[PDB]
Amino acid sequence: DFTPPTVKILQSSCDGGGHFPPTIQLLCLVSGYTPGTINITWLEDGQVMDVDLSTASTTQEGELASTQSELTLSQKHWLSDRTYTCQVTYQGHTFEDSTKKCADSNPRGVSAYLSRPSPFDLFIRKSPTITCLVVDLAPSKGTVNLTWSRASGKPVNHSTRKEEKQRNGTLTVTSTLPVGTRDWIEGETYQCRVTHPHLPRALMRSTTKTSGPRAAPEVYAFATPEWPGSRDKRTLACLIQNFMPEDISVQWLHNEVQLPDARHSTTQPRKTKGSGFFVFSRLEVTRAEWEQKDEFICRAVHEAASPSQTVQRAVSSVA
Amino acid sequence: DFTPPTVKILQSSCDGGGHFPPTIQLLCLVSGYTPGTINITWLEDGQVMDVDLSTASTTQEGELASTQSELTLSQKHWLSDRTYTCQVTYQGHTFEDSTKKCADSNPRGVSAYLSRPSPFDLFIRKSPTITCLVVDLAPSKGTVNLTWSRASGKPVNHSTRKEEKQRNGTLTVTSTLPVGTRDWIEGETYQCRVTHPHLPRALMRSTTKTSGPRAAPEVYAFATPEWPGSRDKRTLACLIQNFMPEDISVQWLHNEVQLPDARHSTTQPRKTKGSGFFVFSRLEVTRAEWEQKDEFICRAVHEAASPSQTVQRAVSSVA
Amino acid sequence: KPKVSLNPPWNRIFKGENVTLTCNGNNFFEVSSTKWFHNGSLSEETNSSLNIVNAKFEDSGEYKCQHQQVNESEPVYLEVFSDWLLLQASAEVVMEGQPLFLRCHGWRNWDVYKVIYYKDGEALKYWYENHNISITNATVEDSGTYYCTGKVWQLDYESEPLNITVIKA
Ligand SMILES: *[C@@H]1O[C@H](CO)[C@@H](O[C@@H]2O[C@H](CO)[C@@H](O[C@@H]3O[C@H](CO[C@H]4O[C@H](CO)[C@@H](O)[C@H](O)[C@@H]4O)[C@@H](O)[C@H](O[C@H]4O[C@H](CO)[C@@H](O)[C@H](O)[C@@H]4O)[C@@H]3O)[C@H](O)[C@H]2NC(C)=O)[C@H](O)[C@H]1NC(C)=O
Ligand SMILES: *[C@@H]1O[C@H](CO)[C@@H](O[C@@H]2O[C@H](CO)[C@@H](O[C@@H]3O[C@H](CO[C@H]4O[C@H](CO)[C@@H](O)[C@H](O)[C@@H]4O)[C@@H](O)[C@H](O[C@H]4O[C@H](CO)[C@@H](O)[C@H](O)[C@@H]4O)[C@@H]3O)[C@H](O)[C@H]2NC(C)=O)[C@H](O)[C@H]1NC(C)=O
Ligand SMILES: *[C@@H]1O[C@H](CO)[C@@H](O[C@@H]2O[C@H](CO)[C@@H](O[C@H]3O[C@H](CO)[C@@H](O)[C@H](O)[C@@H]3O)[C@H](O)[C@H]2NC(C)=O)[C@H](O)[C@H]1NC(C)=O
Ligand SMILES: *[C@@H]1O[C@H](CO)[C@@H](O)[C@H](O)[C@H]1NC(C)=O
Ligand SMILES: *[C@@H]1O[C@H](CO)[C@@H](O)[C@H](O)[C@H]1NC(C)=O
Ligand SMILES: *[C@@H]1O[C@H](CO)[C@@H](O)[C@H](O)[C@H]1NC(C)=O
Repeated sequence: DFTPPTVKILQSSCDGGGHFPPTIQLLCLVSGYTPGTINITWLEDGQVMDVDLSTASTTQEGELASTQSELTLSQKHWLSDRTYTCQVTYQGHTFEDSTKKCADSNPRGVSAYLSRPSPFDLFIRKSPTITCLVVDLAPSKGTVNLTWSRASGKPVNHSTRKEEKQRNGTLTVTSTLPVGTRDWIEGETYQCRVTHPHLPRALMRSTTKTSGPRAAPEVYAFATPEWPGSRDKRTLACLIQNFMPEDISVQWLHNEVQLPDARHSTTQPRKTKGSGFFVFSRLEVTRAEWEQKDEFICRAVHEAASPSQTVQRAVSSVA
Repeated sequence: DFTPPTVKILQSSCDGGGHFPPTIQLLCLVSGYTPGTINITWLEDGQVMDVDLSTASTTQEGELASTQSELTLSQKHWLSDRTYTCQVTYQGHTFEDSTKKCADSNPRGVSAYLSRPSPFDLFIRKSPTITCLVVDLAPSKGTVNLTWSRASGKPVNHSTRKEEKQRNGTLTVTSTLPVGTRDWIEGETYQCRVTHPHLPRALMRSTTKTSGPRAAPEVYAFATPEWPGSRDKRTLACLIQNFMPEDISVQWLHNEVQLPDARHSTTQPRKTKGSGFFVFSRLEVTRAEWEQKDEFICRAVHEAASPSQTVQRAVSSVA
Repeated sequence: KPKVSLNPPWNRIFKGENVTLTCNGNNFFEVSSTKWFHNGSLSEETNSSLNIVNAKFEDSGEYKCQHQQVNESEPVYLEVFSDWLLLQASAEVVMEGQPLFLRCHGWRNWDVYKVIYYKDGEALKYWYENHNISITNATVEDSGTYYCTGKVWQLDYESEPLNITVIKA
């Protein structure tokens, strides 16, 4: 049994004319707690910022500790309405508090987005799904009606539904519907219909396989050279290009394990000047990985790839 | 001798939805001063507030003292747009700071944006410019008053003021101001100020150099191998990474001359997993070009690059 | 004959909104009782004013009234929509110099921002918040298919277009 810590965030005041100072200080204060190891992490719309951009200080008075953390932001970022979270880790328990730019009024309306299945899910996992994501609804009274249908009138499978309250005060609702693999490949169209008593009309989204022409991806993988400093970091890259249609899944494989998606970054598909789209993927690797096995495979899953909807290429950093 | 204490005002946070809490805390800080008698008084629109409405406390660290005072306001008082003054009297002399309810940068739905200089314009051409663009104004009569200024009061040049009505019935005004290279590099802040007769108050935007740490870019350049059936085309890829801050320009050169920007596609800066940002650049080339000269230079212009804010890497397609 | 008046004047409403059809003429015959004709069927209202409360989709269609005369009162038409933005208009056919009020209206008194009216494709007028257009002398060239783009709860909504045509008196 220990006394609860509490968390509050104060911020710089804008001046007597209503103008922001050129930098904004956020001061996260963790009031009196039982002495122990404590970590403070700042998040910007949920993503961890580098610890170099903030300070932290701990004092002890008597038998009680007090902690403060300071984060510095540009005026531009503060005015861009991003949400910032002070994350406190104390004895294996997490506390938190949130803030965004203040406002006199914060109107918002509901919006909706509908994804296609990923090629990886369609052709590797062999379990394709579609997701209808509805965000920025106002948490009024009542559940939001969300119905799936097919243009053919054939029956839909049972869907799963998640509702999750967000840091910015909205309620995001996600519905995931399994789709038939042959159904999707043969050009079926799926519709997500969103209703609510407070809406003026129904919101409708639909999705279907792209009717454009097909072209297989070309793949090229590379490693950067060795140079000072970056001795134990030898960033790898992969270029996937000249494919049609635009939907593609890129993964990295190493030593008979497909590494988690979060390890690497991947750009959004953009049009080439001539014919097709391209993406880049970037993967930072460590010394222990290439000393385990230095063969790293960039793999693309794409509807136009042959003979099995996959294309892959290996690279070795040493050669 | 006179000892100037510093004054700063901090305030309570509104929450993650931008709503105000039931009360507002203001915290006036007098940090790091030679010890002596000190009084702190709060004014609301210039009248002294009752002593029981705020509490002051003092600590000492080494030689330097620190003093704080906390004032509690109702939400209603904060929202009435009254001015609150922290008045510190130290050794008989008065030091002041003030605050009032902020102003949220969009009074009548207008938007204004203010860019930074491009690094290419700044370090290669040595003619940096900044651009202020104000959109979604009404096309009524009475010219918009556009004024430029520096926070230091030093002089600014004339700009290229230009207005034009859009196909969608709105009016956009754009101005481009040339600025001194050294003025920018040493951290001047530039302010664009717009006044329209129908707007209730003047609208201002401010821009300044980054406050984060500095890191020069790493530059890597690769040539794709020949793909079967594409004898007369190749793609060149350039990776630029681990730079700080995010502002960067990428150019391609062939035969010592810079190629048109339309020839290549470059992504927007995105964060790596650790320190810095990365971009990829893609340039398709033809047989006539590499037979003319098979050397192509990927050059990055970035504020952190030494000795002339420019670092480049050549590549050869054949080798 | 009598004519049919609308309060509010707008023959295009949203679902759930009210409207009251009043209908009157020269008092050659004293005002005693009235007959109502929704779609063609006789309605169960005697009173000179019919209160169409909480509109449903079936409340659309031709409306008409009648008295103890021998001839009927023209077929005013009432369309009912459910949508985000309805560009309401006073009258669908006008004679030069009469007032014409247009109003880009949002569901349940909601406030539509960044409102722009289009007449035949071109941007007729833009204002920051919602406004009326008001033309007191509708020219013969005023005839057009109108529609308005607006911003409700930060999101963009276009109204369904409505063609209107002036005539020479
Ligand atoms: C309050 O906080 C919530 C949550 O933090 C915010 O909700 C975000 O809302 C935005 C849009 O309003 C969401 O962005 C959308 O995400 C979709 C999800 O796609 C993901 O999954 C697919 C694979 O299925 C990936 O390929 C993709 O990269 C995503 O990882 C996207 O599909 C959407 O794309 C659509 O818009 C773009 C343009 O932006 C188009 O180019 C696309 O073609 C497509 O039409 C879109 O990107 C975001 O995901 C929401 N957050 C979360 C956590 O889900 C609220 O916005 C925030 N409120 C305020 C006021 O800021
Ligand atoms: C009526 O019609 C007019 C024009 O006909 C519309 O005005 C447009 O408004 C949009 C939104 O305000 C403008 O889009 C803005 O373009 C800026 C251009 O920046 C240049 O430089 C950067 C950096 O070099 C380039 O990346 C960029 O491509 C441009 O070359 C952007 O800088 C702006 O960025 C803003 O949005 C992004 C998200 O996309 C944010 O991250 C930023 O922080 C910033 O907020 C913005 O994208 C557009 O340029 C205007 N048109 C013209 C011709 O200028 C009106 O909006 C329209 N009215 C209505 C009601 O629809
Ligand atoms: C009198 O005649 C009217 C026009 O002939 C007629 O209006 C029509 O009414 C139906 C339903 O009452 C509307 O259909 C609406 O509802 C369906 C189902 O949700 C939607 O799919 C439609 O898009 C629409 O929203 C018609 O739209 C409507 N027609 C018009 C032009 O408005 C009345 O129903 C008739 N009334 C009687 C009593 O006969
Ligand atoms: C419709 O009319 C009735 C009768 O006057 C009124 O009580 C009701 O509030 C009206 N509807 C709305 C939405 O105001
Ligand atoms: C349009 O005019 C009517 C009356 O002529 C008025 O009631 C309404 O408020 C006006 N529209 C707006 C947006 O003010
Ligand atoms: C109104 O104008 C449009 C535009 O040409 C036309 O197509 C439409 O048929 C017109 N409406 C009627 C009822 O004539």
